[PDB]
Amino acid sequence: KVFGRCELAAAMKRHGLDNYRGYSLGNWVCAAKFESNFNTQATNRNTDGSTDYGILQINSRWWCNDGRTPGSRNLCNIPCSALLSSDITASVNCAKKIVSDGNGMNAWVAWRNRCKGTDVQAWIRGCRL
Ligand SMILES: CC(=O)N[C@@H]1[C@@H](O)[C@H](O[C@@H]2O[C@H](CO)[C@@H](O[C@@H]3O[C@H](CO)[C@@H](O[C@@H]4O[C@H](CO)[C@@H](O[C@@H]5O[C@H](CO)[C@@H](O[C@@H]6O[C@H](CO)[C@@H](O)[C@H](O)[C@H]6NC(C)=O)[C@H](O)[C@H]5NC(C)=O)[C@H](O)[C@H]4NC(C)=O)[C@H](O)[C@H]3NC(C)=O)[C@H](O)[C@H]2NC(C)=O)[C@@H](CO)O[C@H]1O
Repeated sequence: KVFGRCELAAAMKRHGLDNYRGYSLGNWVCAAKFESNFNTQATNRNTDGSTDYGILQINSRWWCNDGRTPGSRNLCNIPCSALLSSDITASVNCAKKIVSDGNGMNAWVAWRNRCKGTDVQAWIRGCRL
């Protein structure tokens, strides 16, 4: 699908992320346009041999099952492609605690540079919510 700016953010406030776990709902949406550029069909492999999945862009090495990653933990315990589909109602459940493991957004990398030290808060700006 192609989520336009105001149409790919309101879902967080539909999935339990608004002001969820010390991160304001606003502290998230910026990175989305720095992660897949509002798409769940943008995915890559990694130099590390790690593959990625979805707009979420998770790697199969540590988080989910694609099977080409042996010795991967898979604590999420669900098929990676379960995210890439246009529908995402369930897909947040893993991203939901990926921080809960205590490392924060530090698992995500772009958000420490493209949105961090900047005003992300100016990204969620203007959409009625
Ligand atoms: C296109 C776009 O927008 N983004 C681009 C992206 O697509 C490109 O590719 C990157 O792909 C990678 C995978 O190939 C994607 O995933 C991220 O990969 C990075 C790699 O650097 C991951 O970083 C490390 O991730 C591991 C796994 O979670 C981290 O380990 C956890 O850390 C916790 C705490 O921090 C640890 O816990 C405990 O620590 C205490 C300390 O006191 C200690 O007592 C314990 O012993 C210790 N636990 C043990 C026993 O280990 C624990 O080690 C572990 N827990 C877990 C596994 O949950 C590791 O710490 C991370 N590095 C640091 C340092 O924090 C990152 O986790 C991973 N994220 C995802 C989504 O899974 C990535 O999406 C993607 N890009 C990124 C990352 O932005 C890149 C090309 O390079 O370009 C992007 O732009």
